[PDB]
Amino acid sequence: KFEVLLGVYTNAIQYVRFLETALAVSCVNTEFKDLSRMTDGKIQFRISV
Amino acid sequence: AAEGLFHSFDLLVGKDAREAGI
Amino acid sequence: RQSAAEGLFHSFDLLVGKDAREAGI
Repeated sequence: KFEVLLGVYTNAIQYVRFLETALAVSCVNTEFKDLSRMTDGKIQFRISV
Repeated sequence: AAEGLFHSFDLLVGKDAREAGI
Repeated sequence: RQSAAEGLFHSFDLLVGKDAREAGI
C-alpha cells in the first residue's frame, strides 16, 4: 500500500534580448569606449540652416 | 588625419563630408 | 562655454622644438 509522486515540473526561462526587441528601432548603440574621447560628456554641433 | 580616433562614433556622424564631418 | 575644450575632441599635439618629454607647454 503506497503513495505515488506523479511528476516533477519546472518552468524554463528563455529570453529575447534588447537588440532583438523592436524598441531598438528608436535608438543607436555605441562603443562606450569613445565616451572617453569627448570631454565632460558633451558633444558640440555647428548646425547651419 | 581626423580619423583613427573613434571606434564607431565617427562612422555615426556620417561620411559624406558635404553634410556632416569633423 | 565654461571650459575652452568641453565639447571638442582632442586629435594632435604640437611639441616645442622636438618631441621629447611633457615639459613643454
